[PDB]
Amino acid sequence: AVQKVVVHPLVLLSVVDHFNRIGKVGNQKRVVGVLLGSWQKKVLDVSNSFAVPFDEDDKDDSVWFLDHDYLENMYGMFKKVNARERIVGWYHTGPKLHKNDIAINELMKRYCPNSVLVIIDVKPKDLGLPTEAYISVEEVHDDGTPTSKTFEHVTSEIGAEEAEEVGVEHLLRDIKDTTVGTLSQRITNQVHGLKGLNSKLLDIRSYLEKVATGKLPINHQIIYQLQDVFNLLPDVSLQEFVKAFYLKTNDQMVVVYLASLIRSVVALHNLINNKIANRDAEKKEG
Amino acid sequence: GSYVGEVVRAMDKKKVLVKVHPEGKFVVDVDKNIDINDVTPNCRVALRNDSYTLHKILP
Amino acid sequence: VSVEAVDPVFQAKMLDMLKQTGRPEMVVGWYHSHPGFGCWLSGVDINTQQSFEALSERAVAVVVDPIQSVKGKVVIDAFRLINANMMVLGHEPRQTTSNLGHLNKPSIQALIHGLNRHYYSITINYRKNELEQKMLLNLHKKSWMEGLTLQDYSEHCKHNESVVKEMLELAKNYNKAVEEEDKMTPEQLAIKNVGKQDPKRHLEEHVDVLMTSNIVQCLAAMLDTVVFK
Amino acid sequence: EADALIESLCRDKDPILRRSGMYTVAMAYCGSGNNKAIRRLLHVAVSDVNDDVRRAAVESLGFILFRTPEQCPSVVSLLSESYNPHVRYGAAMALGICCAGTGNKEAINLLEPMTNDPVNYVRQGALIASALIMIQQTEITCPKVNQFRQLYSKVINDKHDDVMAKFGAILAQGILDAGGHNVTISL
Amino acid sequence: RPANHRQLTFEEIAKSAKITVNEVELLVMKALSVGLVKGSIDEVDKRVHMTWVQPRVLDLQQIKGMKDRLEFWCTDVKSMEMLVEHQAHDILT
Amino acid sequence: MVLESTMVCVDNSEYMRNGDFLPTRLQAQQDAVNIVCHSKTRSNPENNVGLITLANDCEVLTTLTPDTGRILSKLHTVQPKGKITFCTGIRVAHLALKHRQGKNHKMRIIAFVGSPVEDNEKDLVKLAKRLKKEKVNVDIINFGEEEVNTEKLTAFVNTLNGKDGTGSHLVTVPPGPSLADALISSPILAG
Repeated sequence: AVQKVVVHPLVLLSVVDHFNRIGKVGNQKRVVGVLLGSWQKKVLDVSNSFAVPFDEDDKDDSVWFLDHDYLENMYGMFKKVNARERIVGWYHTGPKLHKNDIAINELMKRYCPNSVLVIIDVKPKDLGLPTEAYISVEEVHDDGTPTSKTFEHVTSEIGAEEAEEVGVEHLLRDIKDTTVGTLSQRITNQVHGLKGLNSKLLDIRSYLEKVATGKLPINHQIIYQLQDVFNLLPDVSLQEFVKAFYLKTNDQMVVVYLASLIRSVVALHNLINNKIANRDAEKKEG
Repeated sequence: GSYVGEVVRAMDKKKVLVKVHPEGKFVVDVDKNIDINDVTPNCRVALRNDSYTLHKILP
Repeated sequence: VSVEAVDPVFQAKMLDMLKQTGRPEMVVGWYHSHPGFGCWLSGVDINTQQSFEALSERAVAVVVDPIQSVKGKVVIDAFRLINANMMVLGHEPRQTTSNLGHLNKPSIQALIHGLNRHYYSITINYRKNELEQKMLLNLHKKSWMEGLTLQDYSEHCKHNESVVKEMLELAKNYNKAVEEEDKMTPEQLAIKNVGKQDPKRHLEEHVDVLMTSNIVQCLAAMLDTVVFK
Repeated sequence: EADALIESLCRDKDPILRRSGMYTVAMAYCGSGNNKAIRRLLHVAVSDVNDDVRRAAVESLGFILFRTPEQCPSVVSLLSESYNPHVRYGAAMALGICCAGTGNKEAINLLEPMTNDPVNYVRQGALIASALIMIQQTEITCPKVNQFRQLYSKVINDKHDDVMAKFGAILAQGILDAGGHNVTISL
Repeated sequence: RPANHRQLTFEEIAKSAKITVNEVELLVMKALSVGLVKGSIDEVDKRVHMTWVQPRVLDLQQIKGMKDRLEFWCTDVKSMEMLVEHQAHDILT
Repeated sequence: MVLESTMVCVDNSEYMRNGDFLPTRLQAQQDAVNIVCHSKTRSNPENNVGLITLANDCEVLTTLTPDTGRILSKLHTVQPKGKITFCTGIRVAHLALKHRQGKNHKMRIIAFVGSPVEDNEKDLVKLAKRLKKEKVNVDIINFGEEEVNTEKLTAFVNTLNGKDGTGSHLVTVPPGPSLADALISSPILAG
């Protein structure tokens, strides 16, 4: 139904506010904020949000505390100031999906429409994207297991509208822009193998742990498509792709003649001015 | 940007009446680094659009 | 904007709903927008300011105006009310006059000193902690990076073979299209050599053309890594 | 001793304490016993985005390099007209302290661009740096009339100059007047 | 066979199926007619080249070979990342 | 006056429409909620009342507020499903007391029990120790019976009840065509 979402950095900055207004208690749970956004277009667009006092129990996961009156009052006053945005979904800032989150989700599946869930991180030490849109849908399973609410990842992008760019860019003065050429290309080309390395190494090690030490339907079926597509690249023999390397290598030779020739043209004013300025300022110096 | 002043008459109180684009005719002292007597009347000048200080004489 | 616009039971109602959440903070000021006609404050503004400063002695007033503010700079200023009985003495007895060199950045030649009497301003600095810094930083770098990040690499590596070859030929067309101009230049340099009349430089553009041309070289090794493993 | 302390506190998130590593690393390292700290003082001077450590930078460089008057202004020469006004102003502090009590004209001949700029910072600390060198100096040795008269023209130019610039102007004028020429300073 | 001459021939198929070579074209046409396989063989002299099919059941030898080529791919990508990055960070950063 | 919060836990099983007792005594205890909430309103109108059931998936029907006018509405659409859940019925109110606005409002939770308790005595002593720990005034109101009313519920109360001077009271109602209303108005908890 929905292919992608758009989450503005304002709400994650309000998750910085989630970690601001704590007051140092010793709890630091997955504090839930009431996500607001635009379900109106087929794409989901988050503008802003707020948060609600939410408590679980230490031992019991299934005890969870929300408010309808706080939702209708904060959403009521927010709709009074801006009715162009409505309720859409929610989020917890914990790294882990609890068992209770189907029931916590179910309250906003009832009163709000089909609500989206966002897992983000309490400490932004993850190099990966912190935000993951998990659609709250029940899907029919091939094994015959009974149908339950299933959180499939909807792909996400983090974009800012107009002024959030200006304010963020004014606050940083540290980030550099697009800046094609040597640096912004070559830095992605520096850390890029580390970026698939920590992804893959972060996945296949504990994945391999859940191979031998795991049960309880880990989606054993998607391992077959998984390993299948992984064996759709069986270390290509390159024999047809040799001429492709002649092609990129011949384009490389074009970059050779352009670099050599054009830099050699830049040598002109250099190797004129080096003589004609120095010897004339010298010969009229005395 | 800034406007285009045209002085038609210089006033002796160092408050030069300058003919401006319609709804203009804004009498003002121009900037202190430029003298008044150099600004010849019936000639076009360079004037700021709010502060009404002269930049230079124009042909 | 008015003192009548301030609904006090709605104000204190939302305030108390913030109090039952994690916000036990008093109001520190009231702000608004003044689009188009400049950031200064009208008589309604100065009078409801005069009423709302009876409780808080500081009573900060801020005007955001992105309407004529460009997307390059987000210049905003917080404004102040002087006391009318301070007109006999010197105006602002503010110590530590270092930052006022930064406070002469509002130097528009009508509004600031055109309206600065009875009506002054205050400096603005920020704060950013490391969670905002690295969360917003990796948030913004990730806002310029990809998901698994290896995704759009081979795309442009192979648009070097599909699309950028056209931009390489057009690049050679702007190059050669300048070379027909630099064909005529050594006669000029073979005549005058004194003074420079052309604002066109012909060099740094072609350096940039080479920098865009080196994407082929930088992504060829990327193709070598993908072909490797 | 404090090398791991100050290098540890140099990676601080706090810009104030990042300045304080430099202010601290001055008095441990005075006497130019360290060609090490100049690397990271200049490296934080150019590299950092916040100008607090950047105008706070080169004063420790003067505090270590006070032994030689000659070697300082040649390597603050680019910093005389820097990118921002703040490295210009801290450079005016550095030429203020490295050349204080001396007669080196290599700071003095650089003041004539320093005395005229749209920024009141470099105009103020231009007069502050000008105040620290001309003390205990006779005219018959060295041609100082230019900086005498530009030092004198500000208290008549106080009508059309900045309010903080004139503060460092007449405040700089007391430095020649200090003690009725009898007392001075020495590093 | 995961790699190392993925290409095969009709003699193992017909030896698996005790069928003649007249019917193996009908057999691979039926196999493509189901749609579990996408493999199209560009041979003139008779060959059986294959593409995608779904494993769908289990294989512990492909669990272990999965760990083998998977870990191998991981240490190769790590090896090239360290390899480029060691001199690369020191000259570019 | 009396500054305290009131929490009620209501039965939604089908055991509340049984034709032996009152004709859907769900309505009768709903009117008991009406007379105790209006009586607390007459004593101290700023007392806040929250509303929740004892089902498997308990739902805060109304957040704690002194406005009982819409609580009158939320007492309807009762959804008569499920049987009982005891433990998270306790935990869903006693820890939800910490979200309250007035922190000077003392802790009082009652419960309307119309089903036999599914929890063993081992959980009864963990929860009775749990509530005697955090020191909440807990009045246990037990409607209907299949077995005897209080056998382990007695020692559940006595181990739940500390503070012998003016502590909590236990409500045990016998069978009777008389109402639940004036019969639970007989202790000091209504007053």
